[PDB]
Amino acid sequence: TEDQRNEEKAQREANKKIEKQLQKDKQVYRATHRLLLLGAGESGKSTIVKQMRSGIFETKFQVDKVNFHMFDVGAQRDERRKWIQCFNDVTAIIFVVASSSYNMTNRLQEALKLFDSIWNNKWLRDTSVILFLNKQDLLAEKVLAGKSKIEDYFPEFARYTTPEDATPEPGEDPRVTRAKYFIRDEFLRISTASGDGRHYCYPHFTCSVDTENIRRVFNDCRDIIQRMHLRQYELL
Amino acid sequence: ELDQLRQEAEQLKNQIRDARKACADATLSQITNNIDPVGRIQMRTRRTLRGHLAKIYAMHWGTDSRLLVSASQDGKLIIWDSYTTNKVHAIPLRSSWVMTCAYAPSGNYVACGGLDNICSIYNLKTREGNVRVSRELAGHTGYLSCCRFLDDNQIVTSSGDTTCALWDIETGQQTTTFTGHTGDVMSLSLAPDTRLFVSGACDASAKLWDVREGMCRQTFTGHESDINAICFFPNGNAFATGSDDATCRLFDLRADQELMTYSHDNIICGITSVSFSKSGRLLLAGYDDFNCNVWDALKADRAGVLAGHDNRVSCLGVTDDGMAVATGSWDSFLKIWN
Amino acid sequence: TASIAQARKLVEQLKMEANIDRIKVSKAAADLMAYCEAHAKEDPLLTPVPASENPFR
Amino acid sequence: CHNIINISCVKNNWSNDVRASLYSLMVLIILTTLVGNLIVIVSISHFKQLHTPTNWLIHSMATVDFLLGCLVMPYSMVRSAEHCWYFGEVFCKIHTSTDIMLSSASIWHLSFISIDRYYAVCDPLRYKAKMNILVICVMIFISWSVPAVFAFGMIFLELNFKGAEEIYYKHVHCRGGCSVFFSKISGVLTFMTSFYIPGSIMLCVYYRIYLIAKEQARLISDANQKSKERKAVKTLGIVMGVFLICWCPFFICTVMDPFLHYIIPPTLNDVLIWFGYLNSTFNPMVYAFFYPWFRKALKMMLFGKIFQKDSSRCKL
Amino acid sequence: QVQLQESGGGLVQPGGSLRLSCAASGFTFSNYKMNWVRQAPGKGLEWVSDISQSGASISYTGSVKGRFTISRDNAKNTLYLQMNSLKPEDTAVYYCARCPAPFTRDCFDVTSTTYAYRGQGTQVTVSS
Ligand SMILES: CC[C@@H](C[C@H]1COC(N)=N1)c1ccccc1
Repeated sequence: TEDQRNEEKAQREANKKIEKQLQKDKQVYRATHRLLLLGAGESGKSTIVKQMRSGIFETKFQVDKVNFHMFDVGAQRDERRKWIQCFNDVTAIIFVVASSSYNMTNRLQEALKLFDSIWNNKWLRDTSVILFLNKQDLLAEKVLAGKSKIEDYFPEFARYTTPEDATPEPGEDPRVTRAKYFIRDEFLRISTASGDGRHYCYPHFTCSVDTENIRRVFNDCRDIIQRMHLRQYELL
Repeated sequence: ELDQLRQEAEQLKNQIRDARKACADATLSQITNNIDPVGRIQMRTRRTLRGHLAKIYAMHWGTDSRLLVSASQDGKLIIWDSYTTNKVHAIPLRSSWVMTCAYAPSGNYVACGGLDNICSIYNLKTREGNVRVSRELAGHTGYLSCCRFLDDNQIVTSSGDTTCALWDIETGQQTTTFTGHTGDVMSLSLAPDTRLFVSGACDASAKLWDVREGMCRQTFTGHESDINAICFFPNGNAFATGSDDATCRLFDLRADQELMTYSHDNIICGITSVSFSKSGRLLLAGYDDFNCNVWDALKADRAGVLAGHDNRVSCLGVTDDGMAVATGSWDSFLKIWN
Repeated sequence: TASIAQARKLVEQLKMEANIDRIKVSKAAADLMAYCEAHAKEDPLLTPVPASENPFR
Repeated sequence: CHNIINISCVKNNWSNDVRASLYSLMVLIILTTLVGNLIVIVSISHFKQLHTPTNWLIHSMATVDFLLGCLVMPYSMVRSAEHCWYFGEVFCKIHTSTDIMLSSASIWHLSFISIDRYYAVCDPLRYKAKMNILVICVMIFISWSVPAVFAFGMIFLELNFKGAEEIYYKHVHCRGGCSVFFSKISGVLTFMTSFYIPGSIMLCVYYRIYLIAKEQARLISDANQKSKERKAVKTLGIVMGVFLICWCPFFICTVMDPFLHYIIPPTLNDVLIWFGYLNSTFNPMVYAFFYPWFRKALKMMLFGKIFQKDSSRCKL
Repeated sequence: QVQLQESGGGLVQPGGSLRLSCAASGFTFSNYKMNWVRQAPGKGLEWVSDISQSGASISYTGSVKGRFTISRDNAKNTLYLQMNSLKPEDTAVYYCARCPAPFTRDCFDVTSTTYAYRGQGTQVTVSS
């Protein structure tokens, strides 16, 4: 058998080349962090995307030499139980919400329950969630203008008070920030309730435009990874 | 007037149920009781094909039973020579999300697809010597979940937009479209003659379509949750579906009704892939609990297990000659058992 | 609304599925049984073959 | 130490019953070191999941300890239980040289594991990019080699004696055997190369890791409140207390001998040397067995008896 | 065949009381968390309440707690929503839904527009 040996050597040469290319692609892939840009309706997802700068739209931004992917899942139907299982390997699930849409149907309990569903999924028990809350300006403006019926529409708003350990930026009086902080103890309530220690939620109530919006995804993809590493070493 | 038609629909459903009940003189177990058991089935890994970087999600065998193709979430579509473990090809995909894979029966073309809505056809043996997308079939508004060739030209795709399609690759237009489902469509299976094919959906129902005419001939509604897998009986007059109910079920086409159920009280995890052997006496199933199972399709008893994976058996397939069974798992490995 | 058209097509398709010919589940079970019995001799997984003829060894 | 002419090899002033028990204990130590390192070197290579680069340090720190148990320790078992070599002279230097090589390799692999963990929890995004197989294999190679040269060019070339009184050297022999003798310059040089630098790196790298873990525990508790003071205290206490208690006694008593002209009665030598060897015994008990993933993989090895619970059939 | 049928509905003057019964057939009831959602006239589907497998875990939408009482009877394979002290804005088409999978706390798509395991719903009108 000599032609057999010739074919075997040819296949081994092809395998060697393929493995060299795959090693190069692994050196390029291990240094690339995936993400996801879940949009719970018309909640940002159009201006926030431009600060991180026809199905999955894949953008590739680079912060401090790190290579972040980002996957604006769009044109997918509003039935997520099947394709939300494919994003369990991502380091974070950027979840954008319309925090001023509370009293506007409801875009704050079709997105507050979506967070619950993601949290408790058996494949996404490991995937953290970075949680942007767009339109905080609109929320605060409505509250100051008297448009806030969050005392009857979310009637569990009487026992609520601005946390005395608050960090309110100027222009948001104690009463107006009651809204932006009110939609921080709901998602945090869900996170506290379910609980496993394996995945964490990072809330970032901000406006619809800021340069401190890639610096938040970076600063929390750093902490997600620190905690994932401190946990797999039985270190914390 | 809507209720005036709902009443007629209910009456027709009642007629169908009455016909099915009349046609169920006995069950499969009563007629299989006096058959020799298959006994324990011990099969151990024979090859472990390494080289993938992320959770492999699809795979398919060539008609020669030797060449294999696998698709991973890292963007790689690798074509292995399973006999020698060599890699015959490595195709880099445009989209890192590839949910399907298909080796053309002639072996010339390959197909992939995923969350990019597009089915990419790769020509393996261009005169140049490299792999280049022959055509990107577009027109789906969901996500490809399983695509299968009928020939070097035609292809059949199932998408998450609740519809299937029959594409003519030479033009790129959908030769036909199947719109009967009401949930996603998560798998496919072509008849040996390829005149019929069944689609399992997330509405907890399988449907049988005729490729030419293009309308569901029968609907099978025995399940109670999402159907993640489906494959025919080698003779084409029966098939098996696995769901998130944690039960495989063998339906028949000429009886138009469920024939058998494969479940165990100790199993509550979802099924992700089913397959048969060259004879049809062994229904292999791949679960979410890191392992598989091998049911005696006629006794419904667990004839064996295949526990060698780590994360999840995302695809499972037997060769056209039955000489091996390859399981591609989320741990980025294909294990070829026999 | 398109709901009426959807209902009409569903009724038509139920009519199309209800007017097919069926055979007793005993007959279908017997056919599957006969197929498995006839092809059991050609199923390597069911009846393991010698390691000499097993190309994966 | 006051050399003599005719060495008294009958100095084994022990009863057969008690020296046999000492042999039993020492061979128990040998078997533990063999078996643990063999498990951590077979299982880390068999499973394809346990192939991450950080596992190729533990699979190379298990090799050094396995070699130490195989072709080093017994020849010190006999020397300690009988006070008499009984294996010649040319096997002496190539014994107290391979011993130094393998001890330094083990402790250097400890230091490099600490470095890896540092880049794992102080530069997490650029961790898998920078701790690639190339750099980790370079670490393996340097750890394996540099001690090899520093031992076989320092023992064979009788450079430990060099720079020290030969009368005290031949005297420090005390019948010769293989009493390792370190001059002051060589003593401190070995103290630094083998222990002080790896030990200082491990301390300065695990202090930061423990601080980071404590801060992270504080943040998590404060956030999601609606550990033996931590899980970083217990595990790092094991990891560093084992190393300190097992190694520091020997080196502190080895570099302190040349300066004080201490005769170091042989019982102390034996007990401290055997603490040193207990370190190689324990390395896999705290770097591979202590961590679940490894234990679960090993349990999956013994799959002929146990059956998985499939997520324990969890249900609300 | 999964089949959810709702009963109870029709005109109810404000402040009146009603009861919605969901009869579920074609699956094992006691294994799936059951939801009630609603679609107001012209608006989109809006989650109203849930109840877990055993009935121990319950949750309501913001404008409903203390006013609606949800329960389930697994022996009779049935779900119940007692609508007490109705307001005019509570008029809507109420839908009975089941989470897609058994033994899960996640209930992803019950609010979706084309869910498969949701009933045809019943009309609730609140006006004099
Ligand atoms: C015999 C001298 C040896 C000490 C023994 C004790 O335990 C182990 N492993 N080596 C040594 C190592 C490093 C530096 C100096 C000396």
